[PDB]
Parts: sequence; structure tokens; C-alpha cells
Amino acid sequence: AREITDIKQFLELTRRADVKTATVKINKKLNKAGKPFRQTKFKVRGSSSLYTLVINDAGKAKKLIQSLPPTLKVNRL
Amino acid sequence: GRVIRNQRKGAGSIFTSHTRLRQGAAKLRTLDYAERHGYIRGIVKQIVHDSGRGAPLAKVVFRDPYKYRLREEIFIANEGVHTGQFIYAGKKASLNVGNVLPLGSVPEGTIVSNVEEKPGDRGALARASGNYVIIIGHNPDENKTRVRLPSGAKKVISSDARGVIGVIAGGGRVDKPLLKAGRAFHKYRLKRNSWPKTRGVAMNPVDHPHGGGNHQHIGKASTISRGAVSGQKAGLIAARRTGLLRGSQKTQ
Amino acid sequence: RPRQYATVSKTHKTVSRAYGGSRCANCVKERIIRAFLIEEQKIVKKVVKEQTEAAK
Amino acid sequence: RLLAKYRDAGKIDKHLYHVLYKESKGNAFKHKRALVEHIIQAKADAQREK
Amino acid sequence: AKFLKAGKVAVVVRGRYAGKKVVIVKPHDEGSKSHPFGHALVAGIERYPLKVTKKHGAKKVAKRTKIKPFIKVVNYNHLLPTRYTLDVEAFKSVVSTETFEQPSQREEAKKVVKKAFEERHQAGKNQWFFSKLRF
Amino acid sequence: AKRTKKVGITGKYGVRYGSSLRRQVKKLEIQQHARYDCSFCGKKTVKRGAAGIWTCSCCKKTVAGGAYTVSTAAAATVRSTIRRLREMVEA
Amino acid sequence: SINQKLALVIKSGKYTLGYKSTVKSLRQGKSKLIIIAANTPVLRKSELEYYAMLSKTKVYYFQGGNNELGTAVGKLFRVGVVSILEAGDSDILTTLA
RNA sequence: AAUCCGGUUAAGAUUCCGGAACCUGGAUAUGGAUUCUUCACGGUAACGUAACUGAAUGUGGAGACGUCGGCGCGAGCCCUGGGAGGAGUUAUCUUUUCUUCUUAACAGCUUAUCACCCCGGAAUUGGUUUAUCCGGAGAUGGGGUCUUAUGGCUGGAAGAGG
RNA sequence: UAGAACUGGUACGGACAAGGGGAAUCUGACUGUCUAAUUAAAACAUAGCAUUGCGAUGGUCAGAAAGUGAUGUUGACGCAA
RNA sequence: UUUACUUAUUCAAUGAAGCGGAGCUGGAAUUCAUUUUCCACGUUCUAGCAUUCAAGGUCCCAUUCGGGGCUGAUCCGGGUU
Repeated sequence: AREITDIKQFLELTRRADVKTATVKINKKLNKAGKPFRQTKFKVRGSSSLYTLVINDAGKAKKLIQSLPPTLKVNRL
Repeated sequence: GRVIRNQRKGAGSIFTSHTRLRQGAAKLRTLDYAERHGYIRGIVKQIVHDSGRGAPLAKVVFRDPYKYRLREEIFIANEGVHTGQFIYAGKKASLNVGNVLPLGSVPEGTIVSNVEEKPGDRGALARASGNYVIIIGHNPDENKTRVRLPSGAKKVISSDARGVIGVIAGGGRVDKPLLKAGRAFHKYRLKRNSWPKTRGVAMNPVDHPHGGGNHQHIGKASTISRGAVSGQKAGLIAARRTGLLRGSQKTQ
Repeated sequence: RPRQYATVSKTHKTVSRAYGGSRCANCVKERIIRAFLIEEQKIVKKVVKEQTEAAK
Repeated sequence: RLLAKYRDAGKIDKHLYHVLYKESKGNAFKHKRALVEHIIQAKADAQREK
Repeated sequence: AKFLKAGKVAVVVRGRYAGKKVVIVKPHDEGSKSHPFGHALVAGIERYPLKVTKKHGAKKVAKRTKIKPFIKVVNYNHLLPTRYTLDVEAFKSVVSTETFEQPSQREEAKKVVKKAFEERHQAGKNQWFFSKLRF
Repeated sequence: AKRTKKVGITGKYGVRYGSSLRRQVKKLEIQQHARYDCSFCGKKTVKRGAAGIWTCSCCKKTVAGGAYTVSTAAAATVRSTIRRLREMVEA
Repeated sequence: SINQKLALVIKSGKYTLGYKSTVKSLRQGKSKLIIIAANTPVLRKSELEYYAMLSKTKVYYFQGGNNELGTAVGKLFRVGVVSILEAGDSDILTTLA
């Protein structure tokens, strides 16, 4: 359902001690009509809902994956 | 001989009234202490159409004196009332169009309507659209009141009985030609199953007493006695005179 | 639909005036003015009886 | 709406607009070009009466 | 002639405080920089002191007499000015245009207004301004 | 234009019903469908619905009245009678 | 009658028409007379009386409805209440108000 | 009171499987918000804000509603242009013929008639509808508020389906 | 939507689709209904006109009775015949 | 005589709510001794409001935080009218 946009809020979500699983989806799109890029989406499963976070930049997602809590069951791709 | 139609209305199976869309009984306010000593005000919030009845109803809402609530009662609208008008019921009510007063407190020649027969039955006489009775006389001896009922047949009632001031709305209603059978259909479909009446002349000797014959005619005389028995009575009941009148009106 | 209202917050079912979610703006406005002026006019109907009935 | 955009464009005033509107609610104008040539005609008459 | 002078009681007829009694503390008839219309800065009360009786205990009197005041800018068309009046020079200097924006100052203003109106509700002058207009 | 010679509204019935009944219906439906003057707001908006009931279009006041017109002549005398009879009590 | 007087007002004085502008002139105290039509609602009637006593301007009732008052002031549209604020040659400030 | 999509069997599917939701009944904690102006602030207003006590009792709304007629706007369909694939016809002709190009319930931001609010003051009467109604009981005009049916965008969700 | 040349062995709403018309008379005004398995009519019905009863401890009618009922969530511009 | 009765029987209404008598003020009333008399006896410019054994006054209780009695709302007869 929900889309949650803040990174700091997303790190609060991943430490909520009832989020058991997460997943990362790698999509491919292109800016305006010009050039392809890699989009990523982080999806954490709540007990009711499912939160996503769209990162259009690779340079922030590369550190953000590193920022995940290691106890989290991550399904990468 | 078959049991005939006019006998058959009395089991009341299909010939009942069609009361679904009717707003309510159009009774007056129950006569209580506030009415027979002082008076009491209501606002008439909405005057609303009724089905089967010609005249409109009126939502007069009074305050219940004895517990904090509102008792909302259904008057027949007098002609000239409007929504938001104050309506004063009671013995000391002023005499304006729509205040309901006892007949003991009105001058003679006052045009009232929805008037009670015996005091405390909440609105019997003069209720169809455009009617009224007129108080022509009083009698402080044994406190009676001499009124003119809308058929002209005058009456003496108790003066503690109550009537509301004015004509009843919907006047000139039967002046329009009900041009076609469909309007009569949609008129009488919200009243009862009276319609369409077949003439007894057309039908058969089981069906009626005017039946039969190799010509459409009545047979014997069509006026039947008052003392004749239920089943024969199909025609002009206990008719003292008949035929078309002559002479001028307003009889002695 | 009428039972949906059971779930939704109170700011969806209310405006913050007096007689908020049940009477509209102007009607509230009118039943101030009426309810003011009447009980001002009614005050005069006591000072009339303090002058007329005293001069009887 | 040709009347409307000529009113909002200031090429006509509100009085001649309100005349022409109820003239166009009756027939008086077969098509858009005919009404434009009628606007020119009455407006040039008002200019010559200025 | 000019009956919106700085002591009149009014009944506010629009806005969240509709049906509550204010006093005008400073009328601006011509208007202002913003608010291009005749507005008056009013001070009114939001919760009314509930009606105490002979039998309420001491502390139960105090909780009954709590007053929650408010300050407001209001247009002239949103007021019923009434014939009543109120000695307002107790807190005349507190409510101003500087009292508004910088909203932290409004709470310090509300404390002054609350003190003054409780000091008039005790020693019960102005009986009409302190009963709830009811409708 | 003016499109009928005499029938007007009752021309919707066409050829039927006779002409005296149709002239009789015309005389009342002109009264019924016309747009009347409001006793309170001073505008010309009182249109009936629901025979006997005359709502104003603005102003929301709702006068009970005649079935085919606002207040028939055998009713507007009655209030004048009341206008007379209320005066005998005092002066 | 009273109508000739209002006509002399309306061509020789200063006035304002209709409720909101009366109350604008009345709270600013430019008011000198107010004329109320008969079919005005009783609430608006009382609200204009009660604003009159704070300015102490006397109220004259126009016997006759708002359409007749709309004609009587020389306009064509209806008017419910008139506020005379500067009278010219006419003298209705001092006649019987 | 409350759900949809995708897949599945020889025969069941809004019911099974996977994903995404919601509603009621009941438990309960943690955060947030309120508080020494003890039961929130803002806006002139229409009203707004993640919240922001409230019994008896009364009132009001939704439930709640005819039929016909045009008018506007949406959805699906129909038609159709460029383009990425596949199939057909080709003695000649035809940048050709057929076909796939899809997106749910639910959630977030945003979007309109109508109605309403503020300023203002209207006759050389002005707006405005296919349809003549509206304005001093305040129109036109400037500027705002709301319903969200509906539509867009993002999530669902491209990892599904084609 | 109108118009113009030009052409067809004068053909062209080319298949489909798709009113016969007029002068009259008897009669019922009409639209509507009915003998479902022989009659759809000039019958019935209807609007319209008129008449009769009746002011509720009432009019007409039902029930074996009853502290029963229909018209009546009615009131003479109404109900009933 | 058809008069007068209410207690039988009969009718009607109300969540059987203020009946009947007496008094209390005013006031029409004229006094033929002093009151012989009858009427009144909280609400009318307004689509607002009216609910918590009732506020007030007065006496208790044992002063807590609260409760109770009378009056405010005249007595009498319990015949719902």
C-alpha cells in the first residue's frame, strides 16, 4: 500500500521490531527521454502494510543498502 | 343469485384504503391543561402534500410541557398559513388565521374549520379541501354553539369543542375537468379500489338487481326503501324526491 | 455511506464552529441574531411592566 | 463565446455586448463571420458617430 | 454616532467563536495595512464559568469558575455590538498589533486577560457578559 | 411567434375531449403554471408543486393556498372577515 | 406625500441603498435617517432597529413593500431599506422622523 | 460493516495458492498530541489542521428513494496516427491486411460543476443557459473555502500478465 | 448542406427495407378492456352531466357471536348507491 | 309531569397531569355597614432557547468532598377527565 519517502523515517521503519522481511527491486527507466538509469525500490513488510522507498540515484542507494540492519531478512532482487 | 359488488365491499379485502404514502392522521392537538386555560405556541415547519387527501398537511411542532421534548403534530393546513408561522392553540389564543380556539371564544360569523363534534376527539367536521363551518350563534345557557356545517345542515355542538380558523387549503380543486380516464386512475389509485364502476344495468341477473333483459333497463323502480335489506339496496336509497330540480337556491 | 463515518476521524465529520457539523454557517449566524435580539427585546418587556403597571 | 472573447479582449464594451447577445439568442446572425462583419459594421457606425 | 468605541461588548457571529461574547479593546475603523476592512481587536472568553450553587464545595467552586479567554482580530460585520460595556483599561496595553504575529506573545496576553476576567467574575460585576448566550 | 390562434397550453391535448372542457382546463392551467408574487421576499417566484402548496423559489416560504391559484376569492374574503371580527373585541 | 420628499432627497442629497451599505454607513455614523420597507423580515427589521439605537438615529417605517420603495426612490430594482445620510433641499430629517 | 489481481484442476473458485488489502468484536501497550493560559491552535470569513475529554436527555443528518427530456463530464467500447514485434497476400499493385502494446481492490498528494465567504458597490440595466433565470434580501469583477462522484500522478506493480 | 459540369444501351430508395388513395353513410367520441381453447364488436369502461342517502352514540357493507370489522392514517370539494 | 339525580349500563381521550370546592392578591363593582357582588389570578413584532430532585431563601447534619427538610410551585377531597 503505502509509499514512505523519508530516508530517516525508513530507517525507523526497518528498526520497528515487527518488520521481518524486506526486499529490493531493481528497475530500469530513463530520464526525461534521454538516458537510461537504474531505479531501485526498497520494500519493507509491515504486519499490515508494505512500505516502499524509491531511490532514483545509485550513489545514495549504494550506501543505503549498507545502512540496513543485518538482522533484517532481505530478499535482494 | 351471486353476492353483489356493493355487498362485497364490506369484507374489505381488496377494497381497503391504500394507506402507504399517507403522512399521518390529521388530528388536532390533544386537549390538555395548557389549552383549556392558557395558550401555547408552535412553529409550522413544513407544509406537505398528502396522498388521497386533497388538502395539504402541516407540521406544527409543539413543546411537550411535561418533559423536555418536542411533540410534532399534523394539522390540515388552513389556506393562508405558511412555514415559519406561529400557531397558538388554546382558550386564550388570539383570533388569527390558523390559531385553534375553542368555539366558546369566537364571535358569531367566524369562519373556522377542522372543528370537533364532541370536545376531545381531535378534528372531525369540515376537513375536505375548501370547506369550513361558520359559527352563526352561541348559547351561554348550557354553553352550546350553533354552527353551519358545509352541507348547510346546521348543528348545535358543545362550546368547549375546538376549531381552527379559516378555510382549508386547496380551493377550487374540483373545478378542473379531470379530462381523461388516466387522471381518474391516478387519482383513485391512492385512495381505494372503488374504480372503475360498472353499471348494474350492463351486468347479469346474478350480478346485480338491475341486470338482465334483452334491453339495458332497470326493471322495477330504482329507488329502494330505507327498510329494505342489505343486498337489495342498489340504487337511490330511501329517495324522497328525484329528478332535476327547478327554482332558485338557498332554501328555507 | 452512513456507516463509513464510524471509522473516519472527527475532523471529517465536523467544522469547528458551534452547531458545527449539523447546522450550516448562515443558519448558525441567524440563530445567534434571533437568539440575541429576542432576549434583548424581552428585556424591554420587563421594563415596560415596571413602568406601566407601576403607573396604574 | 466569440462575443465573450471580444468582451474579454476589450474590442467591444459591455453595452454593445449585451445587445449582441440577445440578438444572437434570436436568429439575426447566420454564422461566425456574419456576426463579426456585423460587429465591424455597428462599431464603425459608432466610430463615425463619435 | 460612533458606537464601536473601545468598551463595547459584542457577540461574534462568524468563525470558530460564533456565539461567544467579546469586548472590543481597540477598533480600527479605516482598516489597516493588512485586513483592508474595519476590524476590531477583540478579547472574549471561550469556555464559560459554569453556574455555581450554594452547595458546591470549596475546590469544586474553583473548577467551576475557570475561564478560558481568547484574543482575536474580527471584522465589523462579524460582530453584534450590544448596548453593554466593560471597563477594559486593565489590559488595554496588552492587546496590540505587536501582540499578534510572534505568536508566543499571545499566551502571555491570554494569561493577563484570564487574570482580569476572573477578577471581574469574582466580585461578580458584569453578570450578562459572563453567562452563556444560549441558542 | 404566436403559434396558436386560441388554444395555447391546452393545444397539448390536441383534438380530443371537446372544446368546452379544454377551454375550462386552459382557464385553470394558466393560473396554475404561472409564476406568482411572493408575500415576503417581494420577488416573483411562487410556483406550486403538490396541489395546494405554493413554495417560493428563493426565500423558502411555503404558503398553503388554492389548488390552482394562490388564494382564491372565496378565501381572501375570509381573512378580511377575520380582519373585521378581530376589531370588535377592542374597537 | 412622503414620496415627493424622498424624490427631492434623491435628486438633491446623499443616500445609500440596501442593507449592507446602510450598516456600513451606520457603524461609521454617517446615518441620519433609515427607511424600512414593510415586507422586510422581522429579524432584519429588528437588527436595523437595534443598530439605530446605538447611533441614536431615528427610524421611519415606509408603509408599503419593497417594490413600492424601489419605485419611490426613483430606481427600478427593489430596495428593502434606504439610509439617508445627507439631505439637501428636503427636510425629512426634521419633519416627523 | 468489510477485497482485488495473478495462477491453479479431468470436474471448484471473489471461496484454493501467491501477493496486496480492508471491516467488525475484543484486547492492550509504545510513540505522538494535550497540560504550571489543567480539557489544542490557525484563518476577517467560508472553514483548515495526523489527533485535541465528555454521561443522562433532546434535536438534526445519512439510510431514503418518481418519471420523461435535452445538456455537460467520466468510464468501457468503437474508430484512428506514429512506433516496437508476429502471421497472411505478392503474376501485377499495396510505406499494405490481421494481430499483441494491459493494469485491479486499496492508500497518499492533487482535480469540478453546485453551494458558500471576503472586498466592493451596479440604469447608458449587467451577467448567463441548448432550454430565461439571476442581482440593493447585493449581481458583474478581483480574491478565496468546500464535497470528491470523477480524473491525473506515485505506491499496489512488473518481479504479474501479453 | 447546396450547386456545377462529365458519364452510364434512362439506370439509379437498383438486394433489403418499405403507406394504396378518394367521395360517403350507419355507429361508438376518443386512448384503454374483455368471452385464455370458435365472437374483440356498434358490447364494457371512461371523461363529462345528473340524481339518492349521510353530520358518526351516523351512510353503505361484513361477522355465528364478540370489549369484532371495511370504507376510515376518513368529514359533504367527502364517502356510499 | 319529564323534571332532577350517579352509582348500574353506554361512548370517547390520555405514556389516566393538573378536576371539584375554598382561599390569595388586583379589578369591574355600589357600598345603604362592611363587603352584599362577579371577573381575572406570569408567555404575541422574530423558523433562536428552555432537560440534571431548580436556582435563590430558610432550618438541620457535624462540616469534607456532601446529604436532608420546608418554601420557591396556597390548602382540602384522592371521583383520570
